[PDB]
Amino acid sequence: WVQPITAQKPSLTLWLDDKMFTGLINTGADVTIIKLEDWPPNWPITDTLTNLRGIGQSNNPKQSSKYLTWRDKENNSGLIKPFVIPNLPVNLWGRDLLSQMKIMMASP
Amino acid sequence: WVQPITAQKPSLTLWLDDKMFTGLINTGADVTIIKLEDWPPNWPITDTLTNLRGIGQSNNPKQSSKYLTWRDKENNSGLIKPFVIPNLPVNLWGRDLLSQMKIMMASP
Amino acid sequence: PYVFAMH
Repeated sequence: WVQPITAQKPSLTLWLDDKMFTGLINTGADVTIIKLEDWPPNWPITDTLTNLRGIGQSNNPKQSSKYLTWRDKENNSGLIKPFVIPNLPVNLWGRDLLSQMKIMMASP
Repeated sequence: WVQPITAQKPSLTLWLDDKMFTGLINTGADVTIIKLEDWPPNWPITDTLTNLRGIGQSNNPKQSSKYLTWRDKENNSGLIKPFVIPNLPVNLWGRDLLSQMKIMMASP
Repeated sequence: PYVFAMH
């Protein structure tokens, strides 16, 4: 597939284990973040030592206890262990995921 | 040009007006942000009433008073008005700039 | 505007 970068949010819809998620393509972070409001309550999460550096403020996220199988619409797949944080407006697909999908950025 | 998305920071070096800057390609950012530490002291900045939102929130950040001419190594060019913020680890190229460079995201 | 470089 091909998607231009415009002023609109670059979005991607995929499955993590058995549930469909939509998120924002975020090349700025090497990690993936799922909003707590979208996280299935029966999926275990754990405390981490990672600090996500924000806009003049650092948040300490939970992280998925298990690796999750991601799968896209073309049936490519792999594994990621996303972080889980409240009060985020959208899920954020980071470069850990984007690199497994072998996404390129190209210009004419 | 083509740049794969990997675990390493996807980087871009450009001129803004007459100065060279390196920054992180961040499809997750709506706007471009230059580090205060890198901002030439004679370039005017102005107050804004906007709010930058992500992991936390930065209220009324400063912004370049003037539009800046961006230019890449192939002499493509355009205009951008970045925000200027202290305590940022890297300059951030946002979609306001990336959309002017006609960048696509693609998978094999 | 929204700004997602956390790590």
